[PDB]
Amino acid sequence: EEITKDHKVLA
Amino acid sequence: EEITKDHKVLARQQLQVLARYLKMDLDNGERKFLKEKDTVAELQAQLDYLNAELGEFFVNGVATSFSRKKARTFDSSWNWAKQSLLSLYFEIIHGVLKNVDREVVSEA
Amino acid sequence: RQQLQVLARYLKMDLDNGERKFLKEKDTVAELQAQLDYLNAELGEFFVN
Amino acid sequence: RQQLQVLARYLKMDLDNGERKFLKEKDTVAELQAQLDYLNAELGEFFVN
Amino acid sequence: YNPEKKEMIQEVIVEEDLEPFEASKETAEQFKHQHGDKVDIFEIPETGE
Repeated sequence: EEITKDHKVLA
Repeated sequence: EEITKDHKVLARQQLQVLARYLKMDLDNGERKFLKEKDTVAELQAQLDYLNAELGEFFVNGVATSFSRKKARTFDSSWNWAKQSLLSLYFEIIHGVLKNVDREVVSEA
Repeated sequence: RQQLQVLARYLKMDLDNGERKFLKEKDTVAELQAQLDYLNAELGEFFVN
Repeated sequence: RQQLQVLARYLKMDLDNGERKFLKEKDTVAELQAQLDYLNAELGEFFVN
Repeated sequence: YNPEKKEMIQEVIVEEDLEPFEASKETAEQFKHQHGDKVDIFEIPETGE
């Protein structure tokens, strides 16, 4: 879930 | 596709927020389109009624055909007289008219 | 405006689609109204009514 | 503000959660203080101290 | 009363948190009493609403 983790971190 | 759906929903919400701030009506074109589609439907209902009333043949046949620019004038009878004389002359000499028939008399 | 355009482009949202459909439909309205105006000029208001 | 609320919604972050917990704890403080005030009205300041 | 336009109300489930709106203390408390944990009520220290 690295991509969704990056999504959440940017948000 | 849960993650992509969530990201799409976030982008959608951000777009709605920006449109609200900009006072931009995203649905305005659609509303105008549905109003115009209703207008198309009512005008088409009127045309369909007139076609059911007068018929396809009548409605098609009342189509305008006259225009002033399309009128053709023929007045060069001087030239046509000379041409007809030459035509009759050559027909007589070439023998297309061996005798004085009524066509020769009419051309004369 | 630029941020909204970027988001719309990402979302594959055509902001001008409704307006385009509206102008097409307005042209259709004009053409149907032209036919009705011709039939009214031809048969007359009294006959059509 | 609207952009922040959109991001909080996406992140599933409850901005009001700390406030809700604080009001619940404040009600708990009020009820415990009511209990202590009753015991002080009952036994007196001298006895309780 | 217009029988062509007869008022009804449709029950729906709120799909997204609505923007907060101001209300009195009593009115907000009634809303909280109704909705339980499905509403948040917060005092405004500026005006007490």
